[PDB]
Amino acid sequence: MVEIDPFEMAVKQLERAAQYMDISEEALEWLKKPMRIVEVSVPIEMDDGSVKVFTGFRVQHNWARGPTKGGIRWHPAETLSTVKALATWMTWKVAVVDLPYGGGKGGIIVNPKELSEREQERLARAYIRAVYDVIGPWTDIPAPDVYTNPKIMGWMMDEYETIMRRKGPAFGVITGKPLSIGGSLGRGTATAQGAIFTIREAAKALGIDLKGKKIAVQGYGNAGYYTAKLAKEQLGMTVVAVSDSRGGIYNPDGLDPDEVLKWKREHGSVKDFPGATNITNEELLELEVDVLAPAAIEEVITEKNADNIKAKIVAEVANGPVTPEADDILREKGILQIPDFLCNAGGVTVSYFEWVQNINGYYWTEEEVREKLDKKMTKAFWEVYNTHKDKNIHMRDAAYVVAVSRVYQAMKDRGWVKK
Repeated sequence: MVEIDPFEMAVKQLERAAQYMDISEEALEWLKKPMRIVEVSVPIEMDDGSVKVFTGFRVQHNWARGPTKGGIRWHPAETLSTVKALATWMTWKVAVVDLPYGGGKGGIIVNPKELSEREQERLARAYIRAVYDVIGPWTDIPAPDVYTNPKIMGWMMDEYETIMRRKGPAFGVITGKPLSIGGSLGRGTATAQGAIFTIREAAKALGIDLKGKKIAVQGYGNAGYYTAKLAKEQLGMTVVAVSDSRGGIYNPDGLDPDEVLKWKREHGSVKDFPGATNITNEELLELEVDVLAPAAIEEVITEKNADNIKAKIVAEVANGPVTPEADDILREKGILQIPDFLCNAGGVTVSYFEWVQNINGYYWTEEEVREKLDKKMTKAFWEVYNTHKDKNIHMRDAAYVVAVSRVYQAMKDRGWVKK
């Protein structure tokens, strides 16, 4: 009786979102099954002169709004219950920011750290020849995800362009491509710039000036390094705490965000920086910071460290680091938290800006992408925040009300659901 399923906990979050709105019963049973699941066998030729067969999936959840978009995972812990869960999760993310997109995902049961560079080409190309019949520039647009990179997304475009015989906008079949093949600028800081705008706009919602406040970021990856970098160089945050998987430091005067990265490449981690106080990962949470933004791993702020957090804005960069048990603990403290698919919607929004350039054929510049990402994320916050201020419901549950109704209005106008 101990069962934690990924797809079952993806449906229970929808039936929690059915109570706070008026939705017909015949459309509620439509959204609990993806409309097309393709599971194929992917054969490659190894370097030993032998043939293996990997099991590769593809799940398209709902194309009511438009074409579907989702990443490609390469992990040995993949199942069909995991890919169908993130596919239903993807439709609510690409709805709340007002995109013409539906949900999708794909995965191969493989372990990429035991394949050579020649074998990764034969695996990525043979994935396209199996599921070419269910993708395309107007049908399904893959994207990079865990254990993929823009190098591999260049190969899947080349194998698609050979099959298509170049009769169509073949650069739009996959996003997150390299720079000199038809990719977009402003992809490398897409999750960081897109999250920095919502923290800037949430300053106005409480009426707070950010010229000289404090911020802390857990983790120091590429989505972690650029978040604390933009805080000083744009806003004025006295960055007083950073950390990684190894350790954490502190400064009561501030931290230059690029000065730390030069130490971390020479050393192994952020441990023992000169003029710092080596503390643990746990004490970074309970510090006196104005705005906290975790990005390290899921489930970091739990039911015992729930009431220790003293802040004003908790920005969720990583995917849901706040448990539903801790969801209602912070609200009675008076803490404004942003939802998990609203603060890191900068990944899909710039990846939509790559898909717009590839279809038109006219590439933008870096001055143009930062402007239209600013108008999207500011609008997508004030639509969510005005919903929470009216029905007096929590910000996490209010985000589904806008995401479901934007899809259900598209299902009703296409005639799929009469009632």
